[PDB]
Amino acid sequence: VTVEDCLDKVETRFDLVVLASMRANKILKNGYSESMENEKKEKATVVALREIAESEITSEQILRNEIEG
Amino acid sequence: SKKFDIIKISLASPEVIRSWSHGEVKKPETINYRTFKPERDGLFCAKIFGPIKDYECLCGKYKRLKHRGVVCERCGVEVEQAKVRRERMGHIDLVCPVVHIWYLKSLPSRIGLFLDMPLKNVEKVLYFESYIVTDPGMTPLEKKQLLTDEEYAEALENYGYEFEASMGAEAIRDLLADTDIESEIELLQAECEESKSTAKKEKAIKRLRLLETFQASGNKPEWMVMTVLPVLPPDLRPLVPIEGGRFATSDLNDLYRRVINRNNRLKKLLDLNAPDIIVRNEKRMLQEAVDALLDNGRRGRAVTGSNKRPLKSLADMIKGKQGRFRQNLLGKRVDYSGRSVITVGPSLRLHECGLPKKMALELFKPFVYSKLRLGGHATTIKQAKRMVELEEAVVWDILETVINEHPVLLNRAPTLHRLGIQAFEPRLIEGKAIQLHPLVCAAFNADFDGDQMAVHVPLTVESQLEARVLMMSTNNILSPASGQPIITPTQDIVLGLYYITREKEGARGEGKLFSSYEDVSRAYNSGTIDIHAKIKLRIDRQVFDTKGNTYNEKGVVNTTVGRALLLNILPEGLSFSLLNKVLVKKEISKIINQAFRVLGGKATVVLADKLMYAGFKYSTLSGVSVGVDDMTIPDNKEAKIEEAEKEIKQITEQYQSSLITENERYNNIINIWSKTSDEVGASMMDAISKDTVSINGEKKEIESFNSVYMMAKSGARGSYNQMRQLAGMRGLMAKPDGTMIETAITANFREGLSVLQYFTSTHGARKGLADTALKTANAGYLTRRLVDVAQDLVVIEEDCGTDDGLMFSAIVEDGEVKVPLVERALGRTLAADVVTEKGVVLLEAGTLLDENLVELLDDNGIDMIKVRSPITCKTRRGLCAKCYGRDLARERQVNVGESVGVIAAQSIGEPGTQLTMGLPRVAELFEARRPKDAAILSPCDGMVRLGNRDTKEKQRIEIIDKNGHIVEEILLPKSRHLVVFDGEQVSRGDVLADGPTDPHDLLKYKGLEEFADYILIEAQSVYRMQGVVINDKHIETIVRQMLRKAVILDEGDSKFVKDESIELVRILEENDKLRKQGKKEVEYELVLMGITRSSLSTESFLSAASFQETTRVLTEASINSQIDNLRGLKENVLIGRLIPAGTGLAVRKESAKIEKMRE
DNA sequence: TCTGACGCGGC
DNA sequence: GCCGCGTCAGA
Ligand SMILES: Nc1nc2c(ncn2[C@@H]2O[C@H](COP(=O)(O)OP(=O)(O)O)[C@@H](OP(=O)(O)OP(=O)(O)O)[C@H]2O)c(=O)[nH]1
Ligand SMILES: [Mg+2]
Ligand SMILES: [Zn+2]
Ligand SMILES: [Zn+2]
Repeated sequence: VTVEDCLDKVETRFDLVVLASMRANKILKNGYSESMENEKKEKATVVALREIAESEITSEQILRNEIEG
Repeated sequence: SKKFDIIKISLASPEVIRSWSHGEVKKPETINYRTFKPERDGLFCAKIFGPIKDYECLCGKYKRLKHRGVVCERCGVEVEQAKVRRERMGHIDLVCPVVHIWYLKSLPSRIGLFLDMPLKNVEKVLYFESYIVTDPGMTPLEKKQLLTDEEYAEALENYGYEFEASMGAEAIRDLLADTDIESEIELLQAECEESKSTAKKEKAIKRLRLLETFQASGNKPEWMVMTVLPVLPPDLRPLVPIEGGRFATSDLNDLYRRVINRNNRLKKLLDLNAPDIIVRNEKRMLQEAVDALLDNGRRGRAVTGSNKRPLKSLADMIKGKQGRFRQNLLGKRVDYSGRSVITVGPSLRLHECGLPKKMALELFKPFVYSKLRLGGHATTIKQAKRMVELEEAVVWDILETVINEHPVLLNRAPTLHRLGIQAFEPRLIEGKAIQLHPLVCAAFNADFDGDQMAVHVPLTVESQLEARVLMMSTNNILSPASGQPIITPTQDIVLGLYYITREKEGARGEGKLFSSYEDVSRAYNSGTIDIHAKIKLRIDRQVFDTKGNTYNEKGVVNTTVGRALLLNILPEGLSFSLLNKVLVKKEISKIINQAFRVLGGKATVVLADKLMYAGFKYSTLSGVSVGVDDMTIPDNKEAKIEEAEKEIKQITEQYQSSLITENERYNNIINIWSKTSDEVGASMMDAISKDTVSINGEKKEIESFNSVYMMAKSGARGSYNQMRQLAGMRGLMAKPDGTMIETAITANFREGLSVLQYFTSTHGARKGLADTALKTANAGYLTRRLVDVAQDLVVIEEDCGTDDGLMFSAIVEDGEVKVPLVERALGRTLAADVVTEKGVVLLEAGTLLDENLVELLDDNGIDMIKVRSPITCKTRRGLCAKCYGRDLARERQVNVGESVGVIAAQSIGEPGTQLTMGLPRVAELFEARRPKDAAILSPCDGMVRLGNRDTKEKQRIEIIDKNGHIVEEILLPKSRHLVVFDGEQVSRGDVLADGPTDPHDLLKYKGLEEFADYILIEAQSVYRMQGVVINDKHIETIVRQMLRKAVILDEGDSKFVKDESIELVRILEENDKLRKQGKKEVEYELVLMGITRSSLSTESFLSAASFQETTRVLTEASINSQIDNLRGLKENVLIGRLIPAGTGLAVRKESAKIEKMRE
């Protein structure tokens, strides 16, 4: 991706990458890969970047997720 | 915490070696000849090192799961995994202690300094040439006395017993053991207390430091001589068999076998009570064998095998380019990598690349297996491999799904800059030829002449996402070194646009009016109108102001048909003015930069892809061709040649009479030939560039449409000099010396040349080809040295908070400004506020300069400003974000965790190869080498005079001699003429001798700022003349590493004038700064060192050892027992740990934030 | 080739 | 206090 859309919410281009990696790992550990949705849709790591671009997930909320796991 | 955060190096005691060794080797036997099995006490013996097979005894009697840790009584071999053999170590007992080769030949040898005696005398004692008295006795002979054998006999007869004079290693070890550090240090300091170090005392300084280091370590001094030597594990030195029924044997094994047998022979001789001379010979041979084993050839000719190649020492393996530190630690050959030929791949996107199907299948074969198992097509790994082998049709679709969103890395053999490695998304394509986007090629600096690229695939989720975020081709648009975009069209794409943009005075459809771009396109499709024809088009669209206000632009503007066609490609918010021009290659780059600065990177990438598509389509329609007729010879060339020949004949007639000197005649002939050649070249340009046609109403000159002129004018390819040679003349040809040959070539390539003329031209081309190949190594070596000096530098804090910076003014060369002050200060924050002559402050301090802000300085005409710099940065071992200011690659303030030093080192190195004369001067400036007879600077301010013996030791009265009577002068040569008057008021640090400036003198006398300004002016002046563009900040960052060492004038708690690190001085000053009171913490003066000298002076031993001189660094570190925290990017890479920069710092900061929420 | 550094031997 | 000879170490 251009990462330019993701940069508006996130700053430095490094915190965004770390947050995306953590979100992707959490999604993979969530059992999301039933194998009926992976073929029809893009990989989880891109999905985390898409969620950051929407801004629905919220960078602050993602840090709260780590404590839960 | 289960993690080792520190690494330390210390000397090894004999007890420690015994603890390390699992077994003792008495006989040198490697393997049974009849059967390839371990010898009972051989170096490959299974009992000490371990079992060859996992959980199997050598006899094989114990081969069951019931016994795993059991040890067979029949054989010494234990039951365990064979991997233990690699980590298992062994020791060899020595009958006579052997002095370590490294310490004795340290150069400076540690043993010689400790004994305070010459190295040659110690070597003579070791060889048994001389006798040294171990015990002083009541006899007058000193303990440190060398006695000749007849002298030794006489001393024994006169005094008999009461004194000992042993010889060889044992005597040296005894002398080391019987030494009192406390007694020696106090007496040595007392000699230091009476300080007379003009000559004799300077040597004594090293001994005190060495004694103090030994006392702090607590390591025994006698440990340097080794009583026992450990044996390296067999796996590190394998004797595995190979095809042809032969076994490869390591060089170390032969040395070990020789040493063991020599030791056995020595023990047998001692047991037999054989003659002393034979025993001495055996002892000397054993010592030589030990020296050869540690490092052969250090003090003697190296021993060689039947091949005659010198054997490889253990020290040799760890050092050198083929050495373990740089060969395997940084070589790290990796799997999942592919090398293939590169194709133009024009249809591909800027972020898309073409990958062969077979290579993709091999690289993603494990991923394909996982998908097949998930699919249920194959229930077993073996079944999946068998189906993959047959290339089943279903496999290709699965591979396409797996690689649909997976990034790949493309790299080239010469990675001069980070831009060379980039990440693209692979799309399966037929053929074995890799396809890459044409625009990305310029950054790669590679061409489709058979060049080969290597592709790497990231397995980790973080790595694959991280590469896409920062390693993607779209992410990199501007050069890291300079703001100018690297994605601009290079060759044909520019030419087609230039051809379409051109206008024709008379064309069909001229004066036609088109309401919209679609109407003009329909007219072109009809083809009734001419593309070069002039038409009026009404255009209404939004425009973005510098302030960012958007205004509507409407009206009727006359435009060429081609410009109207190009109008559709331009995005909204961009004025039609940029398209309304000849659209030369320089114009295209400016348009791309304007789009990126305001529109953004994504809009710029889309515009570049549209321009690339348009240029290829239009260029083919143009069908431009190159022909012999296209090049035109000048009509008046023959007359000019005849006139030049007549002038040469007149000069020859003058010389024959003897009226003119030969040298003057030669110079005149060369000048005449050069002038004639220049005139011929000037004439050729006008005819090709200018075409005269009889248009209606008369005949007028119009710009030529010749293909060669368009290519030269377009600037896509070629240059004026090539056009001059093809339609002009070779003229003067430089010989290997470079002096112009008096005869010149009037021949041209189109007309061809005579055999003699071709032979004269051959030398220059050959010399240039020889120069190009040799220069490649120097540029790489210089870049490596720069990377070593600035490798650890990084940004850790947003603001240092220092208000100290540097003064910036336009660098006028005295003939032109050359560099505008605004361009020099662009992207740089201001250290202090700027006050106008009117007295109204214009800019506040700590404000980053901007292009909009830059206009005010020229408008206010302020020629001088003060801006922050890395040298002025107050952070310890770090760079604040503010001091760097604009990153200059993303048009934003530099983000934290970015390695400025590595980029700065690489950017200076890459441009050097293109420039020839040149690289050596830059290298001398970086090394801070001082020019010979540079000049003389006098610190005291006083009247300058001469008259002190007139013996080449002329001195002047630097002291005033009026208020106080004193003489402050030093001897100087009378050979050079004086630069000072007989009577004058001499100033401190004023030049007294004409000549090159000395870099060391400026820092101590002119201060840091003057030296920094001089270095920047010299480096920029050298780079700009060649036309290479380098940011000033990149040069300054390397300079900051150059000054980390200062001399401490006052040692409140520290040492004296001995060089110390600035970081150590500041922390020590801080510790005593408020620890009790003031305590006179320190007084220091900055010093200048060479980049290599600075890198070797680095605190971390591992970083210094890897760069070079590994043996010397290791020998110094072991005695000091230095404990080193990695504290570096390089240290982490060796341990395979995340570097403290970029993503790694961010992960740590996020982890620190996570801890608080749970806390 | 060379550069220098470091030497360290003559006086 | 120094000339002038030398080692090493990288290219
Ligand atoms: N030809 C061309 N296309 C570009 C260029 N820049 C962007 N695109 C297209 O725009 C789409 C933008 O992809 P994203 O990464 O999701 O958006 P972003 O660029 O804003 O991050 C891409 O779609 P995609 O998922 O890659 O495939 P598609 O949707 O284009 O088929 C890409 O094809 C360019 O310079 N040239
Ligand atoms: Mg090539
Ligand atoms: Zn056994
Ligand atoms: Zn700073």
